[PDB]
Amino acid sequence: AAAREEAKNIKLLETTEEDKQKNFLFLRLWDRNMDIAMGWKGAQAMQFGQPLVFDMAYENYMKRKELQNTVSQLLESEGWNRRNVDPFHIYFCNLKIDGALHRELVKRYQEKWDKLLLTSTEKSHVDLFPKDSIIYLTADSPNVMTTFRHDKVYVIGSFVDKSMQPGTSLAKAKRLNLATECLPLDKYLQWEIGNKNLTLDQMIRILLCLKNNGNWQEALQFVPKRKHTGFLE
Amino acid sequence: SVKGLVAVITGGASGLGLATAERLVGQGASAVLLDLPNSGGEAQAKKLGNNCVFAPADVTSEKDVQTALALAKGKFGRVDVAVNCAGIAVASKTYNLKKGQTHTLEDFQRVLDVNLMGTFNVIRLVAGEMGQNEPDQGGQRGVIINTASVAAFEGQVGQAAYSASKGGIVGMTLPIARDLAPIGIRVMTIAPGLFGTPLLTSLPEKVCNFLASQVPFPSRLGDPAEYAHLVQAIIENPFLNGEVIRLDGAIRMQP
Amino acid sequence: SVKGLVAVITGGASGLGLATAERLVGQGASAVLLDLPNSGGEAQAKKLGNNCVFAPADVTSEKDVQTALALAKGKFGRVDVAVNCAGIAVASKTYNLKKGQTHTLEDFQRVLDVNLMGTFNVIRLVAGEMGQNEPDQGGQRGVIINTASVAAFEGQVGQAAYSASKGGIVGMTLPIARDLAPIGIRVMTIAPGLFGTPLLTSLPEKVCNFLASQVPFPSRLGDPAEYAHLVQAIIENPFLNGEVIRLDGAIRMQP
Amino acid sequence: SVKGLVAVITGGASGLGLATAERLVGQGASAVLLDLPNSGGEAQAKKLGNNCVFAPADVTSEKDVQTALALAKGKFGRVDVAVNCAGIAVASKTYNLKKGQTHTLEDFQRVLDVNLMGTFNVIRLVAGEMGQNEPDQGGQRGVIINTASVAAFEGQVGQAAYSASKGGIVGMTLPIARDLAPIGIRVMTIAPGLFGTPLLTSLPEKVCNFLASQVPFPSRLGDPAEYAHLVQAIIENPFLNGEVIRLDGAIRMQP
Amino acid sequence: SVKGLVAVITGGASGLGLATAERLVGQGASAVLLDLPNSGGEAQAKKLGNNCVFAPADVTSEKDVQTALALAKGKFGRVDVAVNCAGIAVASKTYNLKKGQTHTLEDFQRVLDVNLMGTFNVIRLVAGEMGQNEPDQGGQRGVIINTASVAAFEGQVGQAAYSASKGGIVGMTLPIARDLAPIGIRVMTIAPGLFGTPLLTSLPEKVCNFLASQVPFPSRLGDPAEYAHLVQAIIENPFLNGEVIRLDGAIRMQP
Ligand SMILES: NC(=O)c1ccc[n+]([C@@H]2O[C@H](COP(=O)([O-])OP(=O)(O)OC[C@H]3O[C@@H](n4cnc5c(N)ncnc54)[C@H](O)[C@@H]3O)[C@@H](O)[C@H]2O)c1
Ligand SMILES: NC(=O)c1ccc[n+]([C@@H]2O[C@H](COP(=O)([O-])OP(=O)(O)OC[C@H]3O[C@@H](n4cnc5c(N)ncnc54)[C@H](O)[C@@H]3O)[C@@H](O)[C@H]2O)c1
Ligand SMILES: NC(=O)c1ccc[n+]([C@@H]2O[C@H](COP(=O)([O-])OP(=O)(O)OC[C@H]3O[C@@H](n4cnc5c(N)ncnc54)[C@H](O)[C@@H]3O)[C@@H](O)[C@H]2O)c1
Ligand SMILES: NC(=O)c1ccc[n+]([C@@H]2O[C@H](COP(=O)([O-])OP(=O)(O)OC[C@H]3O[C@@H](n4cnc5c(N)ncnc54)[C@H](O)[C@@H]3O)[C@@H](O)[C@H]2O)c1
Ligand SMILES: Nc1ncnc2c1ncn2[C@@H]1O[C@H](CSCC[C@H](N)C(=O)O)[C@@H](O)[C@H]1O
Repeated sequence: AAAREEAKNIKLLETTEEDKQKNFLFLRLWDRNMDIAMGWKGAQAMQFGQPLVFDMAYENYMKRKELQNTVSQLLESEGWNRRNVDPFHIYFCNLKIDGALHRELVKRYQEKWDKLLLTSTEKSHVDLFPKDSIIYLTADSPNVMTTFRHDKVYVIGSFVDKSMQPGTSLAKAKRLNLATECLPLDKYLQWEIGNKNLTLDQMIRILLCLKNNGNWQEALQFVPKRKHTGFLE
Repeated sequence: SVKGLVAVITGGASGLGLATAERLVGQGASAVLLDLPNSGGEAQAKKLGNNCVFAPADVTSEKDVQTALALAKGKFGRVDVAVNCAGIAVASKTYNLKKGQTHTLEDFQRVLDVNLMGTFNVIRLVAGEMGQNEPDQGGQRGVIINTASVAAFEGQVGQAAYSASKGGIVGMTLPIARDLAPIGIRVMTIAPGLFGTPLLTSLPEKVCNFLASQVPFPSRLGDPAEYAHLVQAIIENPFLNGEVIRLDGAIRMQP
Repeated sequence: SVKGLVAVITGGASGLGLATAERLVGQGASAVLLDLPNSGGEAQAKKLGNNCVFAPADVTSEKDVQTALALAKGKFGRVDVAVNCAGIAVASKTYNLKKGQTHTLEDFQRVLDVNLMGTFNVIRLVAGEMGQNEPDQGGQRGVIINTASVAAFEGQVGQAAYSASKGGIVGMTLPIARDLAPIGIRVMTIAPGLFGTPLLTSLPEKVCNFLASQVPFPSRLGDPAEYAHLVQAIIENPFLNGEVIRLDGAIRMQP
Repeated sequence: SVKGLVAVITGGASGLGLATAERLVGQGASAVLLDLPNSGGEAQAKKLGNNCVFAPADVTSEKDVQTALALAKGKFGRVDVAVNCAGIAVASKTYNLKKGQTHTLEDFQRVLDVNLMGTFNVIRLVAGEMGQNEPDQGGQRGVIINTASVAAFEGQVGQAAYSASKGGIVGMTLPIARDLAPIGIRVMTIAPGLFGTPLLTSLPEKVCNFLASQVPFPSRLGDPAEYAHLVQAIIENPFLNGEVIRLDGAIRMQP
Repeated sequence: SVKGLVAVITGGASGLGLATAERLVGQGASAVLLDLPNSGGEAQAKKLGNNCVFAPADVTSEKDVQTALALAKGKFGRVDVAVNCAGIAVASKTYNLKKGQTHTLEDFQRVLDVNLMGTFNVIRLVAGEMGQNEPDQGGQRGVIINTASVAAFEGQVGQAAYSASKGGIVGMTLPIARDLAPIGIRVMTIAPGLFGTPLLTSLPEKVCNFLASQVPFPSRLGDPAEYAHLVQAIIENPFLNGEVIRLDGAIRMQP
């Protein structure tokens, strides 16, 4: 602030004037226009977009710190979705109204919460979509995802377990008898050292890249580089 | 004033038509709510009073509209105003490459039949009764006010059929005004923007909230009382003819 | 109801402006006829009553409009509505090959200065004046109505300057509405057709009668009372904004 | 250029569609005249050459349009351009108090089916084949040009159904352009005025001269070759989208 | 082809005018870049070759445009096409309540003078020049093509003066076409959207990316070559007259 003040006086010393001749076509209101365009795109997606579900049914498997991490990653994922040329229609399923996760989301979003262009509901993903169209993404599924399908509803578990609990999302998907898929990471990446469960933001970015006709290399460029060593040739 | 006028309001059991009927009957006019038999029109007519009656009709049918007009003439003796506010909306994209989904010709045909064909059916049939009216001091025999949408000029994604029907109404407004000028009937069109009516129930609540926030001023959804006020203003202005009026609060629709 | 409103009507000493002032003062509003000093506006202001005042001003002069608005604020305390009806007409072909005659840049400049530049001058100064109002229930601080012409759409031979100015008004109507929406001011434009005002009775009666006969319905020149009625309707309806309404009787002008 | 392009021209055996097909095929493109079985399009396709094939189809039928598109794909393997020039004209006053004659709902429905429903049928079905195209430099997979009329804007007496259909085309031009923007298909509309096609010569020859004189400049009926030239210009320009171009020679239709 | 044609391109040293000059001279025509003395138009004229000359002139000055046209007539012998591309943009809100800032009258006046008054000055003088040309086989003495903006239809916040000038051009297009029809001069207007010209490429890269994303399809700023292509298409088509063509890629500007 002090540097900007002194430099601002220095820039005042010039007084060169003749700045662009005042030949401007638009006022500098670009952040507002970007927000409005994102809102229009979000409305269009809510009407015709492909559904993508985050199921907030893990509050009992997460400590307070993991809950804060999950909320932060949910914000980053939603933000990445909004900017996209073809956003998903995001559903927040199994989100208890008075639960800890909903409370933290409301606290973090403030009045924007009621204006987020997404569907938040207490009902499960099985009460909203046909069981045949639902694919539940897990890292422990026997099946391996090959192609992104535009008529399928992908379900991501809004779960952050820095205390490893393998099979929890798979177990939940098995109770409902839902098809499960896992991202191809052994096929395309030499995994090196790391954990095979990515964050929500990375997952949504991969899925958005795939939905926009991106290949697996481009889609998996979002996997943290520190984990793997390269894209298998 | 509008005291003693007889208005045939299509789709008058709900939304804009119901608001127009309420305003006109409160001002002292007579109303015939021309609506579908299962639309709850009779209850609205009862609630409005003895100056309003309900005509169960489908604007897509010539016989039903003829029966409704016969009922209107029997009850009140003449038809002076005709407000075409009957219509439906469809949210379907022309083609979706990712989903391989194609717009169904049936949906397009249905929207055209109700919004566009039904409006012209009502107009042509009611012009016959308004032609039997003794011309006014200015030679006016009656007024017809159609309802269009701003989709006729700026339609957003998944609005091809609705936009086609409303654009057809807009395009045919002037020819019909010229056709009926010799017999002193004025034909006008209102192109409302976003109003709070059961039509918007289909959209998610958040979409409606965003769209309302996107109205420059007043930054809200339209109140049907405003549509009724504009309808009465058109009824009371003898020189408004052949024109489309955008009642939209200055909103312009984006893709 | 417009009782209690304060209307600044430019060109209010004659024609459409005088008709608007008469209609509004009759309802109960207060009017400020903003007109040229040597225009007879003093007599009209005296005739209308104690709620009408005369402001001798030129819409193309910033100082004159500032003085007129200062007088309005000193007299009535505030400004609620601003009706721009000041304007001039010129008949001059762009180029006549047989006569070798060219449109003079002076005539084009004068018509632009009066019709277009003066309208914006009044709009900006009265927008500054109306921003001091406390918003009403609906958050509205004032209404600005501007007069355009169907020449903006259907321009005739020897009407290039008039058409340019009216098209400029039509083009600026929506940007200004978007500009003033956050303040709570509505901007509307009326594009009348042919009206029985001194701007037309000056022309030969034969061509004027021919034009009046060519109005589909009513087959007559518009009555300035109809223009005033439409102005009041725009003032009353809170959802009309950023739109042009053709009060022309369904007439489309021929070359 | 248009070398190697494949164009599906509905109503391509006569008039504007035939002129478009002639211009395109004469410049190295391939044409599929999608026309009625008894329209004499087989002779036109034979005369044009091998790059032209004839598909007997009814644009109002899904099965016929699908068969025509399948034939086009089989013969050429692609559909790059679509030109909706199929249409019919009906002249009938909405009401006639002097005669007591009323517009028949059948005429209105037939006009809407052939002009508005058939156009959307072709558009929605050909977006499927143009969606299989691999996007080229710029991401474009095809172009869709529609034939509206100036009657969509200034319709004459006894032209309400035609005006309704053309206004529907004009209204749905933009929503469809917004629908197919992700796919990469441009949707354009041409609103021709008065053209020297078999549609007009049906009128009395005396009226042909009057209509030719009614055009400001050139004072003649439009040549279909000029419609074909505008079609090719729209094809070549990769930035025209969601727009209506009036190819009418400055004419404005009077009542 | 346009070989042998002589084109007077105002604002021809940069942007759309420069692209038009490049295309037309490349096809074999002769061009006169009518531009300001300190716009670096002499370098462009020399770069374009012998068939291009530079006329230092202010479109707002009658004497300067007269001298430019005299130079054009002496150098090439006549004038066939005129392209009005000279213009300036200004962004300024009509009134800012928070800052208490009012739109300056000088900005509005100078935008009007450069765009609307300058276009009319060039139009009238070059129409006088064209009137001397022997009509061709089609009876045409020349073509005039003006550059409007989509701001003439959906101008945004801060575009009041720019929208006023461009709407004036749009409104005066048809009257001038009717005026010059007896002389056989076609008058057309192109309303471009967002083009990659120095008026836009000077913005920060993020703004340019946002603007490109705002275009439905193609999602990029318009190429000036596309504007030149549309200009040539208008020149070659003898039946385009008194029409405004939106070359904007189906975009509709947000508030
Ligand atoms: N809702 C908006 O904001 C909006 C905006 C622009 C235009 N419009 C148009 O306004 C009109 C009023 O709709 P609304 O907003 O009141 O919704 P609405 O559903 O309340 O009005 C439609 C009415 O039409 C009646 N109706 C439907 N089909 C009919 C048929 N075949 N025969 C007879 N009656 C029939 C319905 O029973 C209902 O009363 C519609 O034509 C709509 O397209 C509405
Ligand atoms: N008369 C029509 O049928 C018609 C049609 C379309 C549009 N218009 C427009 O309607 C408006 C009203 O005109 P009218 O028909 O009442 O004719 P009018 O001549 O009676 O109205 C013009 C008024 O503007 C005033 N005026 C002119 N220049 C002024 C200036 N610089 N400063 C202040 N006041 C000034 C005049 O004194 C006069 O009172 C005009 O703007 C006209 O262009 C008229
Ligand atoms: N002729 C004009 O001056 C003019 C002016 C404005 C608009 N238009 C429109 O331009 C288009 C061109 O028509 P035109 O002037 O060449 O007249 P036209 O009769 O020569 O062309 C119409 C064509 O449509 C075909 N057609 C009609 N119904 C069909 C169907 N169901 N399936 C397939 N083909 C069908 C006809 O066989 C014919 O080939 C029409 O849509 C017309 O309404 C024409
Ligand atoms: N750039 C856009 O995206 C865009 C969009 C819509 C409309 N337009 C309009 O298109 C036209 C083309 O301009 P551009 O976009 O190439 O910008 P530009 O500044 O590159 O071109 C304008 C040209 O006009 C010349 N000029 C300016 N004032 C002049 C005067 N008084 N006399 C003579 N020459 C003068 C300038 O020297 C320059 O050569 C302008 O009128 C512009 O407003 C531009
Ligand atoms: N490799 C992978 N394949 C598929 N889904 C994955 C994935 N890595 C992360 N995800 C998704 O990202 C979510 C957060 S990771 C938490 C994983 C935890 N073991 C569980 O039971 O799910 C996962 O629930 C899953 O929906």
